[PDB]
Amino acid sequence: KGLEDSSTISFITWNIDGLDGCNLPERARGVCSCLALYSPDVVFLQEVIPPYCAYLKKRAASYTIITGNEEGYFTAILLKKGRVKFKSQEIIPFPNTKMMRNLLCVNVSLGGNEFCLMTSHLESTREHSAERIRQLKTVLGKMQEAPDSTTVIFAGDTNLRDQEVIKCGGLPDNVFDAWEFLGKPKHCQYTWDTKANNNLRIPAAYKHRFDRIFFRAEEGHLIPQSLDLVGLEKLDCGRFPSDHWGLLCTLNVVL
Amino acid sequence: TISFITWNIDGLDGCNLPERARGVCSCLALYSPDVVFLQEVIPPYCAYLKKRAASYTIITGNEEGYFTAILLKKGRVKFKSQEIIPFPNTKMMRNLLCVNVSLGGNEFCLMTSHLESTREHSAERIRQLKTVLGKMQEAPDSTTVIFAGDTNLRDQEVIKCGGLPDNVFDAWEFLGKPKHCQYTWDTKANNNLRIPAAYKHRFDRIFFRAEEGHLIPQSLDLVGLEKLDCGRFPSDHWGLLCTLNVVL
DNA sequence: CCGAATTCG
DNA sequence: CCGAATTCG
Ligand SMILES: [Ca+2]
Ligand SMILES: [Ca+2]
Repeated sequence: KGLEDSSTISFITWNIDGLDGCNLPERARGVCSCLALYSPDVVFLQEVIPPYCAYLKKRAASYTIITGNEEGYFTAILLKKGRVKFKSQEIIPFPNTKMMRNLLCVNVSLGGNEFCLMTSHLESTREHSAERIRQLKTVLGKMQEAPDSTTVIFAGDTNLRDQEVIKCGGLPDNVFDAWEFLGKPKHCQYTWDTKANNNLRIPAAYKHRFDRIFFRAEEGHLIPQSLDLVGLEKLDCGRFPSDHWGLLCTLNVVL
Repeated sequence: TISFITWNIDGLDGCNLPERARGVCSCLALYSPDVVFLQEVIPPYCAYLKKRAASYTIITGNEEGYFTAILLKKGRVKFKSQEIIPFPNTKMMRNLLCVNVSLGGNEFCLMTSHLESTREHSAERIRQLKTVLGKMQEAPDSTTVIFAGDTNLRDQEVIKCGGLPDNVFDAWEFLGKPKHCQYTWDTKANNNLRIPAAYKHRFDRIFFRAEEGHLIPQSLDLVGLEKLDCGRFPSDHWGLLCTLNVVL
């Protein structure tokens, strides 16, 4: 990452299924091999557990880890050392979660710009649609509260169905979904796919765009450049790093 | 002056079913209504009614599984025809059962249904309600239309549906929303489902369309409120007894 | 047939 | 962690 790429932020967002203990160390090494290949500035992770933090400190030592909780399972934001200056951590609760979910925010400077970087793992399953929608509103409300000079990026596992974003009232006028921005490309549309991914061993074909990237920037100051899936290679154990595909995204920050 | 009972009699609950069926009819005997709208009837229950209620003409919504029925008191009600309207996307064999009848010079179209069940099937239930309301509008203006049945509705779903049309009224609302007969399915007062919690809903509803003011609800009461010898009620639902006057 | 929880496909 | 069918409190 040299002079030319200095105006770009690159990141990966990925629910890495830390609650599946089977093959977890090898699957962590798989995630870390992906981070080594693309060397993203930032990594947004969901379903991290404490042993997984240890694996990351070993196989992704060039990242500072900021976590959404101390025990159970939680999100984390990883920051590339020497590229990202960490300014503060903020955690916003979801008072009605039944699954210890919350909103993790990290304030940083990168490439000579101020960012508020957000992630969450919104309430899971169709049956908890109401709370998931309430949490999305909390997220979208927080994105709007940041100073107008700050660049806000949310990236996480939203567990959203399309009908739910409408029921939520659609995205506010100044908040954009990166996948939509890039013209809804088919190659990275689905991030959870039980036909293509066998980690859950579900004997049926269902697929969802659970993982999403939202951003709020002053008119034209933040331009998504690319969006691609990662984590599609089977590991030596014959499974994938996670039941989710990860998303690799690059964005330019423009005057 | 006409009377009727509408009641989901829970024919799919096999426990104490003979005693509960006899319990339902003991209740019908007490009030001897002109018309009875039933939901969740099963074939042997239907077979029972043809004997026990042999004094009623019995019209059914199906022959198999579970289904609705409309009983018409011979002498009082003249049966002219039955019509069944399908719900193409039902997953529960639900449909719309109508009968054309007269009492004196007064023509009626009487309708019942058991709308798609459970919170998860709200969207189909709403679609079925639109079909029902649509049908109510088709009758001649001189024909009095009454729907009475188990709608499984939540109030929000009626709103979602667009609300009742200007010329269709809910009898319970018309009577000023009396508290004593508001909830027709109540797990606190009713123990048949053995649900260890308190939920209550107004699932059973009466809708009518008449030329302005021709049909005036007079009373509405719950029935089936007494435990049977087995310590359970005739059904998990209360029945609704309604009396209305035809005013020309 | 409530909401929540559970197996198995 | 899908979703339909089933069981539980
Ligand atoms: Ca998971
Ligand atoms: Ca029933």
